[PDB]
Amino acid sequence: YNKRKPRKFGKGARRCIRCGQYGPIIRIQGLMLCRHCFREVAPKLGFRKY
Amino acid sequence: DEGYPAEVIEIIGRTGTTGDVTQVKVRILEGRDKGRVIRRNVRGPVRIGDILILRETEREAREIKS
Amino acid sequence: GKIRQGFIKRVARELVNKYPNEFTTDFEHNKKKVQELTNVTSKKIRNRIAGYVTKLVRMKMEG
Amino acid sequence: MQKARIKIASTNVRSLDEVANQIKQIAERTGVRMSGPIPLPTKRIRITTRKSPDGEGSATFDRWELRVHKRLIDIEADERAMRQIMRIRVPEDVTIEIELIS
Amino acid sequence: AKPLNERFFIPHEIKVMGRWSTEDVEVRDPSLKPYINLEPRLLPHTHGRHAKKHFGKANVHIVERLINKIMRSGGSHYKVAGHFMRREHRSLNSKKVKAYEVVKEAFKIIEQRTGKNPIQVLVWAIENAAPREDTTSVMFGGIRYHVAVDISPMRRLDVALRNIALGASAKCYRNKMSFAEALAEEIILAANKDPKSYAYSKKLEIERIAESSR
Amino acid sequence: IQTTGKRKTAIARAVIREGKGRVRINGKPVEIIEPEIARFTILEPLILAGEEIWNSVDIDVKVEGGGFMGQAEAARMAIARALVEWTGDMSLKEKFMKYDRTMLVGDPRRTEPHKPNRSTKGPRAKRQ
Amino acid sequence: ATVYDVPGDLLVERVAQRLKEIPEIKPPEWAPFVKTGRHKERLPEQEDWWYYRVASILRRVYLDGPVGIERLRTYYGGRKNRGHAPEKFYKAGGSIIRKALQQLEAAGFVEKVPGKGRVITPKGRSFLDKIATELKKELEEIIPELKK
Amino acid sequence: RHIVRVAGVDLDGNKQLRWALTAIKGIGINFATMVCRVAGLDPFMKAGYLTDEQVKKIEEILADPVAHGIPRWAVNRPKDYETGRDLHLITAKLDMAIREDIMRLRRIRAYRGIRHELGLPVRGQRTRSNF
RNA sequence: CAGUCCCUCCCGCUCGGGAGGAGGCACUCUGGGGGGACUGCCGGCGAUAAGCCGGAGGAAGGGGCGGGCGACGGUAGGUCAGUAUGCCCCGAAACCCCCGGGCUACACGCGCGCUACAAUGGGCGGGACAAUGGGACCCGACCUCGAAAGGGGAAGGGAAUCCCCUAAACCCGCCCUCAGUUCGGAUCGCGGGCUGCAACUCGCCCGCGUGAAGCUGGAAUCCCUAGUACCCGCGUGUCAUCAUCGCGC
Repeated sequence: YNKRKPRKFGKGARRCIRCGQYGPIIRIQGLMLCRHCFREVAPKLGFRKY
Repeated sequence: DEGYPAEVIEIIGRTGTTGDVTQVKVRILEGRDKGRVIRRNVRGPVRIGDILILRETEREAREIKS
Repeated sequence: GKIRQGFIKRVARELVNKYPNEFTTDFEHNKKKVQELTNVTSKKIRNRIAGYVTKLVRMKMEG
Repeated sequence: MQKARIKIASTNVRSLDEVANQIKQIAERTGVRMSGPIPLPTKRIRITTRKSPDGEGSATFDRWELRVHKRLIDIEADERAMRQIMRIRVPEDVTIEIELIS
Repeated sequence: AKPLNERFFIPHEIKVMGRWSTEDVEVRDPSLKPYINLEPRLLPHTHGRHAKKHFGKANVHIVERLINKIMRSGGSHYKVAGHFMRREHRSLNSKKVKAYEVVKEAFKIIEQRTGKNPIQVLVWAIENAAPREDTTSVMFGGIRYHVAVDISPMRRLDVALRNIALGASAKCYRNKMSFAEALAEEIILAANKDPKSYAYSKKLEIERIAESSR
Repeated sequence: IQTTGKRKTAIARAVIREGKGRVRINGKPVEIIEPEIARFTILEPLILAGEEIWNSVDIDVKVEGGGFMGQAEAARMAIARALVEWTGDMSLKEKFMKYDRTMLVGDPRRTEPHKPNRSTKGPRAKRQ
Repeated sequence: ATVYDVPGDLLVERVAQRLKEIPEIKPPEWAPFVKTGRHKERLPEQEDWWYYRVASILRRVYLDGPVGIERLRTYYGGRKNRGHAPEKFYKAGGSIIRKALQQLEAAGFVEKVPGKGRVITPKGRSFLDKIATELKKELEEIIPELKK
Repeated sequence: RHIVRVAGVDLDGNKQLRWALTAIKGIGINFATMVCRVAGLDPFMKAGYLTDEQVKKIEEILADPVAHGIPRWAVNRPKDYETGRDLHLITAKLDMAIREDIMRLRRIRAYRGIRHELGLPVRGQRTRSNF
């Protein structure tokens, strides 16, 4: 009864792996991170501003 | 159409309440005051040698007070 | 925004003081000489130094 | 006749050129015809994100770009040549895929 | 497509658009001479960066400039007699091919209605539709006052062509009548100094008021 | 002779040889292309070159990319360059320059990127 | 001479008037009541519109070689207004072009390469280039420059 | 014939027949087109020549469209509630059918019933600032 | 059919036209580098300096084009409803789980985008056309059935290899004839399609009778200035669907 139902679709299925929010999860080739968390890991991922 | 053509021969400097009007020295080429040099106000971009057309030869401009 | 930067005006004076005979009025020549004499990696600053030394060498003989 | 198609991919251009030079030197020292490194279309991964951490503020956005570059090396088949591409010192970021084509 | 191919092959002997070479056409008032580009060119379209040139627009052909005015005329702050002018349905904006075809029909209409070189009649309309004096506000001691001011020739061209285009929009809007026939009327009425034409009437309005503000 | 032409995105590749005067755009005759204005633009350099060289050489041009206007302008560039290279004549080049400055130069213009804040309507478009 | 040397409009008109005679090509009983495309707003006006479709579709098989139904739908698609929402580009109907292709396939003019598309038989090429060279003769007479 | 009556309503002869039937509440553009094509006559001809035999042909296509070659999806109310047969309602027939549906929805107390009662939208439209 | 012996197909006026294989690497192209281009020079201006103007030559020229890069403090701006967290508060609750509804509710005020306010026009048919990126329960070509949304099968594809693939703008052969209508579809009811446990609150689309207001809008009013304004569309992020949105082409 204390289990969360199994969802493959919708926001409740997708969660950011770092922060844990249920909101903005960019999935370009499988990142699983929130949109703002993406900035605190930008330069470790190899990304560079141009 | 009793208009008088004339030639821009010198530009004193940009004038007018917004910098659009240009104070030009224009020499009359055809009319009663043939050859008179008068400071006249021009709207629209102007150069040296442009054929202005004038309604009144009597009109002049006050000296710019910088 | 023409103005040649300060450190270019500083570099060129020394460059032409040490090797005055090396430089002439030709821009490509003085540019190659700046390239071989200095260690600039930016092509643009190399050519700017070339232009300023071109003008400098030009003034050397005018007075 | 048989050819080996070697696809090298990396982010830093210098590592890819290093491995290309090593492969070219090895192919020429082994005396094997090698089709030179063909630089394939670099893939540009572009991501846009709003810089505002909250709903308050002017809408400012930032675009970041990965330029992942790739090269193709088609060499002729030679076992002595194929024994000297597993011993090459490969930088970590460089990925190499070596397939065979009739 | 035979009319199309006929108009394709006729200007093989360098004729503006299709026909009516620029040699027979002259200029009457001495002021427009160095600013109207009457050079023989097959198409009135250069895609040129004459805006970047402070005065390089003088090199653009007159018909090209006329289309340049015609294609940007819809939707603005002017409500002449309380109307809102706008190209809601297939706007000419960015559709310079539509403008090309429409002013092509305009040339045809002026041919079949006057029987003369269209460029000559266009010269007539622009020469007769140019205002020659305007009003300017000057303040001294806080004392704003109006002043009669002469106009530059290039602005006279700009305003004349703008009257032509704005008239074409004005009559063509809200009527069964079509754009080309309207442009033909504005041109022919200005070329004969017909005051019913908006171009000549507003040339008269701008010349007046400035006439009295001396 | 092989010649190149670039306008925005369209690219024109032209091959000029001796022949009856058969000029073909992507394999199609120049006289049948439905846009008449594009037909004018394509025909301008060979209008100005002369009937003699028009009939003397054969030019095959393939145009790819851009729009039809870009294709036509790139084709115009290609015919101009092909004619001047085939003849190698200075007077034709100077007439081409006098007609317009791009016939051997071209248009170095390219499109700007769409900046943020309502990027949809263009680069320099913002909200109200 | 070939289709490539002649205009598309005139050639499709010639193929349409010529194929109107052939009995294997016919508009189905549901053709006069169903518009040529989803995106279309009104019904077709002329009653020959079916044969034109055939006259065009075979021409497509003359140019692209293997053709299928979905790509034909995307090509024949067009812009439809969505009321308060903006105009949008939509695909056309599929059954009409599928029936036209089947009728042509029974006509022997086109054939099926399973797993690659519908291609054009040599007989279809002969008929199309015969009409095209007919038109090229006519337009050579009209326009001598086409001799080149 | 400048004035022509068909199925109890008046039409003008100037407009073409497909456009002429458009004045029938119970015939549209596509519907008029396909019925006049079922009739074998171009819908483009002017409605001033509508002869009586063709008029009653159009009438009996309105009466029983399905038996005239028309498919079942071109009617306004296919699979009618009280019969289960696809039919095309004309004039007061449509009006009574929609009245019956309104009363039926109110009777069952569906959401649409109360929306229709209040003159309110049905399909999820938002009332904060529009309307 | 860049030139194209040889081979294949079709046609012709027998000139040749077009297409593939053979084989080549020709132009752009993809990308490893360098040059060119720099107040470089003419003249003037400017103290002869700085630097400016005009000129020519050059593909491109006197901050080459657009950005990344916005220091010191202030606004006690917003963000503890995300991350680290001062402090306080609940502890079968100020905990957790499950579900029905709500977050979409309206006499209404305001902002921003989308469209409708036709003869430029709506409808049939032809044709010149890209491009950013994406695709594995996916791109899905393609065979076949069903109007159709789609179903059965199905090649290729984890990226210059296959698909999304069509761009859109445009012109013409033709039809309609200045009308709240052949504009425009909201608004209803019907019957079908996709998704998901399921969409009436709470998806859209496919076709059917139906057709709102709107037919150019006051004081006043915001912003762009050369590949730019105007204007026109494609794609994709997030994502089964939902955005008329944002992004960027």
